[PDB]
Amino acid sequence: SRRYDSRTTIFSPEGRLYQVEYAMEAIGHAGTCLGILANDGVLLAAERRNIHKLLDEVFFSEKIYKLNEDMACSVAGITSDANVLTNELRLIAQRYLLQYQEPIPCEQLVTALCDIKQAYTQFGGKRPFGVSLLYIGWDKHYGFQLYQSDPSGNYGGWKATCIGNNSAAAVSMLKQDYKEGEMTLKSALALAIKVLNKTMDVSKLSAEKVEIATLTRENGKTVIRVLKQKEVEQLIKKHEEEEAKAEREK
Amino acid sequence: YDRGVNTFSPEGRLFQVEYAIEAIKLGSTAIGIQTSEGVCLAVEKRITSPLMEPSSIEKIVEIDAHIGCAMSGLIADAKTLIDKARVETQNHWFTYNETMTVESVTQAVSNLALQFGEEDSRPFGVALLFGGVDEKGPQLFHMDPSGTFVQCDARAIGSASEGAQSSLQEVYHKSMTLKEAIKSSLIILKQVMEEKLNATNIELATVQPGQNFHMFTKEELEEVIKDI
Amino acid sequence: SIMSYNGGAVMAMKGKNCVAIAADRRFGIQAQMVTTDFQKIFPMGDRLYIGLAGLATDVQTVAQRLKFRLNLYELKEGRQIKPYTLMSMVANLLYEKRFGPYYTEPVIAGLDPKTFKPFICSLDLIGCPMVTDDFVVSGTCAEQMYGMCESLWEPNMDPDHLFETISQAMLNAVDRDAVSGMGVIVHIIEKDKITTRTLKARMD
Amino acid sequence: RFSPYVFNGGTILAIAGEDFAIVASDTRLSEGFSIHTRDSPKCYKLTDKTVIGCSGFHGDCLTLTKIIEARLKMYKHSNNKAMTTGAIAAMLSTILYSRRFFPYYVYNIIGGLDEEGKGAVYSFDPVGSYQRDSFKAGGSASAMLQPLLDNQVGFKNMQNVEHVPLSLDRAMRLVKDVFISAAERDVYTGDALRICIVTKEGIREETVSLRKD
Amino acid sequence: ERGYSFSLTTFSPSGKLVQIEYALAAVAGGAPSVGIKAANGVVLATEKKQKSILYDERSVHKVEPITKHIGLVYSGMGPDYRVLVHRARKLAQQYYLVYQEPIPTAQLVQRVASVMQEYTQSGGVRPFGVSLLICGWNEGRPYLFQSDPSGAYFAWKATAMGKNYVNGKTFLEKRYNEDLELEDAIHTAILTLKESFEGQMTEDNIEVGICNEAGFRRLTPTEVKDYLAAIA
Amino acid sequence: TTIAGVVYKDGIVLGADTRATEGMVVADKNCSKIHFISPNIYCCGAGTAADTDMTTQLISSNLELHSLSTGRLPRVVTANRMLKQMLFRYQGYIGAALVLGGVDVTGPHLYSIYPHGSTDKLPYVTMGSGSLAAMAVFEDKFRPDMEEEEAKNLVSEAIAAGIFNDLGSGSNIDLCVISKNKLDFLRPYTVPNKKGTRLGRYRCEKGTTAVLTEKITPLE
Amino acid sequence: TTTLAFKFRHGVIVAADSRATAGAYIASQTVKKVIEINPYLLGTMAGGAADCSFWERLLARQCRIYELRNKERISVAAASKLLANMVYQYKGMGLSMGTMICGWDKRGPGLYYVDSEGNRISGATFSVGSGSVYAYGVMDRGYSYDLEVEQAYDLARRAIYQATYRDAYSGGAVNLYHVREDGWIRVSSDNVADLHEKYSG
Amino acid sequence: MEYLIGIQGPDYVLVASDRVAASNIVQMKDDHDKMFKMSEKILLLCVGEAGDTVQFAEYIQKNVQLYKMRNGYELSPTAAANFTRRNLADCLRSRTPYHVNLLLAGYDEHEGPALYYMDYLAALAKAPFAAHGYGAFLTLSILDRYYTPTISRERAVELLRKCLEELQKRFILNLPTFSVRIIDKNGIHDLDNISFPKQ
Amino acid sequence: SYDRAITVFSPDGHLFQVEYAQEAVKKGSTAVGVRGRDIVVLGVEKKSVAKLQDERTVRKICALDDNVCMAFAGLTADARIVINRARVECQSHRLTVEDPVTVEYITRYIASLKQRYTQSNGRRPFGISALIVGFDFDGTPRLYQTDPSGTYHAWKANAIGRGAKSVREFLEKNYTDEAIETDDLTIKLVIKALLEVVQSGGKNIELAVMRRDQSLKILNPEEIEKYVAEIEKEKEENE
Repeated sequence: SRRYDSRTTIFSPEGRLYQVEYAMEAIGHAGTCLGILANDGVLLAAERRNIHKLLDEVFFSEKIYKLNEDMACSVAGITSDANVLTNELRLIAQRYLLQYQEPIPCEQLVTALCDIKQAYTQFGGKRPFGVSLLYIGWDKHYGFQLYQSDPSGNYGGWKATCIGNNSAAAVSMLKQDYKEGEMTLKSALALAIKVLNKTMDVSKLSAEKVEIATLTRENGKTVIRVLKQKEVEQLIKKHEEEEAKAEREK
Repeated sequence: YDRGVNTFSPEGRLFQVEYAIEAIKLGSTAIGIQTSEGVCLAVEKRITSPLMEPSSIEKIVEIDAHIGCAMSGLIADAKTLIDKARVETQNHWFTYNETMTVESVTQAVSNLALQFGEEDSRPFGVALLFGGVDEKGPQLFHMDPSGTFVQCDARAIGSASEGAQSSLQEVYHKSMTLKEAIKSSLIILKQVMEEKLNATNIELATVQPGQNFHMFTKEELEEVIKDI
Repeated sequence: SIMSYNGGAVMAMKGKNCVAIAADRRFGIQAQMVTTDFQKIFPMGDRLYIGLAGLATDVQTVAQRLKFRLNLYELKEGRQIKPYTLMSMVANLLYEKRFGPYYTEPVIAGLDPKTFKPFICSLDLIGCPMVTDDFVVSGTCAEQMYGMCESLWEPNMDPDHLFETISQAMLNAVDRDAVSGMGVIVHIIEKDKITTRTLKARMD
Repeated sequence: RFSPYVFNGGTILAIAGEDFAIVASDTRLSEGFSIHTRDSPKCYKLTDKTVIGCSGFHGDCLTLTKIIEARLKMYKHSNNKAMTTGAIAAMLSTILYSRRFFPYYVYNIIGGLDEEGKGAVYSFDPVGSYQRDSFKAGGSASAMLQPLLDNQVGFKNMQNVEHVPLSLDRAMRLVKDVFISAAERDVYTGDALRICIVTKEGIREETVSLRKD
Repeated sequence: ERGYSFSLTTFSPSGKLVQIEYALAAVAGGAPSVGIKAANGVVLATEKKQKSILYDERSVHKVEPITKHIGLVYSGMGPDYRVLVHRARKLAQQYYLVYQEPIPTAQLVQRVASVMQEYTQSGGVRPFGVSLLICGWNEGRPYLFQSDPSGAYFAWKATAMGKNYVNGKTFLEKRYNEDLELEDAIHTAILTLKESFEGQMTEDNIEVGICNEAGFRRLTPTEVKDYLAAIA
Repeated sequence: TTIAGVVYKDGIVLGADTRATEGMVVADKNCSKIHFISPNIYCCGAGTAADTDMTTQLISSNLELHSLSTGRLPRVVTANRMLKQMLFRYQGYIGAALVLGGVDVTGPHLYSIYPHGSTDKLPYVTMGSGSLAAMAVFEDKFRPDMEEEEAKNLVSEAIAAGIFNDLGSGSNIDLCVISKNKLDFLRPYTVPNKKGTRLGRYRCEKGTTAVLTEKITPLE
Repeated sequence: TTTLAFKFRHGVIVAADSRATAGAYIASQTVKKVIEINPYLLGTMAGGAADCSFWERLLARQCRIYELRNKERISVAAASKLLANMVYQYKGMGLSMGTMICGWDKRGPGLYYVDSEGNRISGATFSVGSGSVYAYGVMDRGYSYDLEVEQAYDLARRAIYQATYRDAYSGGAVNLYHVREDGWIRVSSDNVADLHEKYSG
Repeated sequence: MEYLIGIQGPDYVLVASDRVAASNIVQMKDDHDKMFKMSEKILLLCVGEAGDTVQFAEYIQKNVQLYKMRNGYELSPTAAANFTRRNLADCLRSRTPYHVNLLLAGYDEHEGPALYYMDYLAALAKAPFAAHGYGAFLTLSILDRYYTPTISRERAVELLRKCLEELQKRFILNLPTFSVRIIDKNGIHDLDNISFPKQ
Repeated sequence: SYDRAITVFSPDGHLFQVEYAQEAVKKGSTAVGVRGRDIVVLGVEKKSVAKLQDERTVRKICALDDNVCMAFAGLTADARIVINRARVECQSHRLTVEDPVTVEYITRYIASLKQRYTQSNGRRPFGISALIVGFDFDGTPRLYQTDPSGTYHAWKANAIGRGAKSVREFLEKNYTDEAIETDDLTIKLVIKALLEVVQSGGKNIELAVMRRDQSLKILNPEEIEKYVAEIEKEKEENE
């Protein structure tokens, strides 16, 4: 009765957990996300999976979910398998509010989820989490905090992050346009727009096929802002229009 | 053909346990000797690098007051058995008010030796050398990983085990004294040690009714080294 | 009784299109003065408050536990909670322990998330629901609280006479019993905007 | 309601000699105004070298005596030897502390041959405390027994008191004399007296009877 | 019992779940099913046809509403359909105890897909081949939802399920435009029922439920012959 | 707090008041003790309001899932067995006084609910502290197989009689009528007890109230 | 039924009386409150006698086991620390332990006083018993930290004798032991009546 | 049973503690420290049932030290006072309850001075002064009628003298030793041990 | 729960997926350390940072106490569990026996816990190892090691990770008893070690030092260029 399980937990002849590779392929398939530098604000961008125009889309944000009032997270992976972690981490951040009656610094919260993400790995031959998600928000100490989750258990957090094989071409663009403050939220809007223009193969970079979200720090609001499609339309149109002015070097 | 890990052998016996019995052969070499004056013992620390600190590696431990023990092969699992059996020696002093007898260490360890099972977890590859002196005088005891206990006047474990006992069968006799047991054993020890003899290569473990504990002390072993 | 230790009276007086709530500023032990700073009314959600009168542990327990459930409710779906579901949520937690019940007198004064309709309810420690459009009060003095509402309060009242009536209400009533005093904090909310006023009592 | 603590009677007397030990207990089982059985010895031999006394509730003493002897075979099949007297006293103290929440009401005295053959007398209490004493007298007749034992055996309350060890039969006839005067009041002490003589070779038992009227 | 509960369904070299791919294959080989969210309410049609004349529609139903205001349809096997329906009825009380109010449409999809996605990572079997279509009316605007074995759910006005779900949907894309009414939704429901017909236009070969803002209404085949006899 | 009713020929008529208070102090004149069960069954609460409401929500819970799964009108004894089983497990820890009645296809059914769970079938039952005068008016004036209109007059006069007698009975009158083809919950009915107009005008005016801090919090 | 413990220029003093009975009835004059735990340590007895004995067996258990862990004698502070909490977990069940922990610490002289109520304090002087009013009172009038070893025996024997004079709960023999750096030194066991001929004449 | 001063300065935080552990009327141990130092920005004060006191010292200190080195920074006095309310909630309803008196004190890098109020009933309070002891009825005149919230520590020590004078009037107890810790923007500092002669 | 055999005993003398999981430590980044009577030091390389973002949170050395420094190799997840587990141990040894944690007590916990973590079924061994660097109480130094089987051993100097035999062969200059007579010589010893170990350099080098009771300090990328300046200039001074 020992031959039925595939030994996903047990180590492999390659010297490492073998299922983690296929886990990184699960998030590394169809998942498209990124991050933008944080100077007095931050924004988020993703790809809308729905190609059907008959859909209602009455749920507001599609791939981005709000864990806390002042802090949310981007997610990439299987929908419901991620939705389990949305309400789970939401309850972990809620039981922290149930403790101190005060928001949660992302540091110990991400490491807590990493200790939860290793549960399926370290016992029972369970299937590891096929979802790797980002982190955004603000704290009293470090200000805007942008982190990253890894299937191996590490928090790979950077102020500029990459998710997906198609977004791996943006890392060269991230360091080519790289600056620090310097960068305005508007500059990061055109930065991430040119990221999708280089990576996403959609002709003309259709605005309704990709998800965009922002965040601001206000006293004491600190609103996580879901944006209408009107400003994104004119944003990408004004972006490729600025690119039409960037081809004048010839 | 891996079946249940608990499966017997057609010869036969437990598969996984017998495989660990062969795993004892790569351990350190240790030789105890039973003598009316006291039970001595020694081991080779097997220096893996000149950076090694001498007091950090010890293959002999002290269970009860007059009861010692040794380790073989894998360490940490045996080190857990050491202090866990010490709890049973203190519980022995609870009701009985006196020191646990050296023969009862068999019932305190070898009974719980392998409890492993899939439900309610894996065997051990370490054989223990039980030294001590009970009310009947000096006693040298040895147990295997499977729990089988046997009383031996001299027992060797690890690499030199078969070779040391085969050579020591001639030099041992009922009239062997303490000092003679120490200096006649290090002749085998200097034969079974690869590195040149020094204070950091080997350590001595002794138990006597009138001199203790002791165990043994350093810088005296060097006085025995010049007596080689 | 334990209700005679901390005491306190939460007076929620609904107006015409708006709902108001008031409580005493003093937080102390019996007649020995401690401090007036602790407010027995806590904001919960958007455009909704709750009054609490009883053991300060259970008062803050409802404050933290309602914040627990309400945050889970608002973070799941962004819809604002309706006051009827809120009352059933309060009566649920108070009924969770039948033989272990805490000591509290929850008074919820809130608005309608969809419209301008106000809301008032006052429940016991076992969560006995009462839904009316008139007023809800929970406190020590039985004759004084409801007596001032019978002698003054009317169904249709403007915020001007609403605060003046509840003023003399918290004066000719709360000042009768010494367990509550040392100032009164008033919270009046409406769809238009939120207003907060305070009062003063003797400092002896 | 039902009271689990009730006194069924019994008395313990144990005198530790030089190379011997003298243990005595009354065979009268008396609860209230009724005499149940006229022979009920409270002194049983755990081993051949040890005899323990019993007092207080009846079934608790029989249960405790059987539990102690039940652990003797465990130690016998373990170390291939019986338990020492001091080990039985300490193990009994640990058994009495395991019940410290709701313990028995019992008083025992352990006696017999020790390592050197001397007699043993231990003062026991339901909470499991004890020490080594020369002489102890249990039961409700201990009122005038202890002062007289402090006189002859304890060598106190005497003017210019010389100290000499006591012989075997002297303490015997002393036990026979003291229980006649000790039965003038206490109703639990009387009828037949179970005597236990502990010697280096073995342990002997005898009986002395009193009027049943 | 054993109680292994291990996760044995694992990631493919491409990253997907081959077992869930077999699950969507059971849905793709499922019975034709369709529903339409338009204006006031939602209409459910699908198809039920017995293996012979020995069976009737008057007793066993393929469409059992979850609540009085909430109906449900699906594709795949019935035994596992009534299993998740049984859990849906039980879970409806876990909601109603705290709220003491009826339940929103998506509120079922959140907890049902969570238990369904939990049943993936959980041992034993998986969501199998039952893809449920949840509909209802709340807050003045009704809803039509459908999830998959993996738990991914989407919202739309109308869709086709089971066999020929791509062909019937491409026909509904041109027919459905702007908004439609309940009568028009039933009319094009006859059109998508005539796609795989078989048993369209006949009252005993189909069952028609309808959601409305006044609450879900389940009509007997008698009303199915009323509107469509005379079909279109 | 008084609940009573009588089963007439073709159906069941029940009644309750709205008065729930403590002592002689007037607190809450308006309270609904008639709670929903199902189309064929209603329930009348008494004793502890919150505990009996959570009990009737669990009974309405069991009858909601079972009737929806069966698709048929359940019998009153189905909920009565779980009612008498749950309250019997506590042996009267939670005080429960209820009126369990309804008209099914099998006809009308009535069962008296006690904290121990003992249930007996009668044409009429009276629960609460006002059950003395109500039972007296019933037992004296009741005749079997009355019509619906005469039952309404009997329930109206019986509940209005227990108002003055009982200390905690009064304020509004509630009517509960259960039948096979009709379900009537009529609230309110008649308010015999009232409180007169104020003796004088204490109405407050500005200038006599000192305000320390007035905070303004604009919304939207 | 009264003891005293105090530390001075050299080591700590452990004193006790041998008379402990139930009521005014004379029963056992051999009662020994001072109990040996380790050769370098000494215990006391207060409240329940068996509780003091058993919890000292557990105290010696954890000390010896730890002595076999790191091969080092644990500090007396960290020794009875957990002992205070482990006995405190039974509070309300009838267990009362007022014992004092005596011995030597590697940092210097020390004395520890543990209560079942949860009081654990390290200080110079501590005494438990019925004659504590005479023990504390007549000693503290003449007490000094600069006293010698022989003077410590004289003041301890005097304070114990004053506790055995008027107070009827004290008597029998005087148990007086001394603690030193290398280890506690057993001093003497003397009868109260014999020491009465000393002080009085 | 005994009162500890609650003086709250704008820059500083000042308290006092009586060091007498003696029982009944006898004079035994006067040096027992009633002040528990936790971190640089947070102090601890616990008095009550014996075993309950030291246990709250072990649990709260090591949990604050846990959060200290986990996140690298120190908790604020607000999060520390509300964290102890959870332990006071477990204190209230438990199979083995606890009994305490004193409160928490500390400094914050933003809110500055913070002095809370704790009780075995878990009720939270934040006040410029505290209430304890049997001599509080003369503090409604000396302490309460005359107090300056903006005064420095110099007049605060003199106000502590005026309290210590009338603290012993009809009381036959001793209480000779009073220990004082002072908190400033730089953390906890120590002040001299107060000792009053007899006559 | 979950019943299955982690690894079974093979006649070759060791288990399979445990002793072969030592390759997970062998494939990790290079990590070393040096104890000293004055200041204790360590080092790590192969940070693989993007250099455009904040890498401060990926730091490979944490502290249970100011006197205790944790140096590990291998994957991060099992390292973080070793962190939090040792935090429960150092805090439990903070509550009980108030004085700080001795190295033998924390090494016994970390090693034997991992051993009993390899014992019970349904528990996969950590794919990581670690070595302790710090100062024992009363001024004594400390260094030890950890094994996937949970065996701890104290060396004179710490060389592990990728190229353990390469750096240990480079320790031929470290065998000198004069090292280190001063803290500047200790950092110069780590400078020569970090320059040799392994791929380096100028960016991915990450280390820190602690001297006696003074808490550990992480120098900015300024003095690191100064130690790299005099170390690179020492080759010109040796001509």
